[PDB]
Amino acid sequence: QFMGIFEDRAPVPFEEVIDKINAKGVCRSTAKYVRNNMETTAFHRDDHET
Amino acid sequence: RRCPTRPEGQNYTEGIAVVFKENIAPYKFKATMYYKDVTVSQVWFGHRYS
Repeated sequence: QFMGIFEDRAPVPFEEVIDKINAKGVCRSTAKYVRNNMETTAFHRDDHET
Repeated sequence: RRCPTRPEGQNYTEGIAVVFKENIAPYKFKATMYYKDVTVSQVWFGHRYS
């Protein structure tokens, strides 16, 4: 049973839009952003950055 | 031949008028909202990230 599903929309930083998405066509598997005055990081599948 | 003359002519009643249309604008007033944002955040502190 789901006891909770926190869904959020994080921005993609400038250094990822240009260096990753626009340059290589890829996106990082980690979302590092600022939410509620706090540095929050999320790892996809709780795995390493890819 | 006995042909008719000019018609009688319209009798006009000079006056003043105010023309009302159906009211469609909503009734507007000033209200005040008192509330409290209660934000409870659950943070998991990893080795190097939160």
